[PDB]
Amino acid sequence: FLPILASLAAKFGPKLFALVTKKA
Repeated sequence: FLPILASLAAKFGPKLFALVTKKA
């Protein structure tokens, strides 16, 4: 749900993005 802020989170949340993908 809330699909807008997922695009924002993918730029302003690299902290989450590295941890979920685990390849940073």
